[PDB]
Order: sequence, then structure tokens, then C-alpha cells
Amino acid sequence: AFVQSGNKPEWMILTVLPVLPPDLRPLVPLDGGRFATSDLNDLYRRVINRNNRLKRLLDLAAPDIIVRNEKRMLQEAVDALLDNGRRGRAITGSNKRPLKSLAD
DNA sequence: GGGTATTCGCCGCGTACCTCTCCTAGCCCGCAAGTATCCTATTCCTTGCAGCGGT
Repeated sequence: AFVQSGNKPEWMILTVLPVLPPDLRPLVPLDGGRFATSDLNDLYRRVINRNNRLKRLLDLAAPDIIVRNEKRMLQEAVDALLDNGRRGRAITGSNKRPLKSLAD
């Protein structure tokens, strides 16, 4: 199947992650001076926080344990973004309800 | 190895509509307000030095 098609095997390992446009995930105001949940942006901010953390720690040459832990956390963040729940434990913001990953 | 049994984990479970409510938690730093305190006067008394009539 691989050789028949034009897909290299290693493309199953993500190196660059696309982001959904903004308007398809609009930030609806609640008119109480605040904003609603809009959890997709929450997952995106989470993964970006992990990414920047790892970027800094890689720049500053920390001991391998720290970078390994942070890369594990980043892997979990991407897992949450692409499909939340298929891993051992889902993540929630409140109400003990899982958020809506793209696959959901 | 190999045919078999047993277990684990994922997938699925009706349509359309109406009413209501509620939507992150915790720290922190500027900041308004309210206050107790400190310096500011007046009246009495007893000193210490510079002018000053007087001779």
C-alpha cells in the first residue's frame, strides 16, 4: 500500500503541526464582560506553552532528565489536541467533562 | 512452533421541538479611604548678653 501510493513512511511522525483557522473556532463573548469556554483554543494554548517551555530548556542546556520530562509532556499535549480520550486519561477544564478534540 | 481458549479493549446504542439556568481559581499589586501621630501655635515663669544714661 505504501509503495503503491506516494507516501513516505516517516510522515506519520509529525514535525510541523497545522492550526485551524481562527474563525472556524470563534471566540464567542458571553456579554458578561467575559468569554465562553471555546476549549479548542485552550488545547492550542496548552500545547504552545509546552512547546515554548521545551524550546527554552533546549536553548539553555538543562540535564537530560528535565528535557525528557518536558518532551513527554509535549507528546501528551499533542495527543490531547489530535484526539482526547484515546489515551489513558482525558483532560478537563471544569465540570469534570472532557474537552472537544479535533477528532471529537 | 501451533491449534486452541480466554481476556481486553474498542465500537455502537431514534427523530423533531419547547422551557429554564450556568459558563475557571486563585494570587497580587495598585489603590482609595480612614486613622493616630507629630509638629504648630497661644499663655505664665526664670536666665544671659548688648545697649546705655551717668558720672
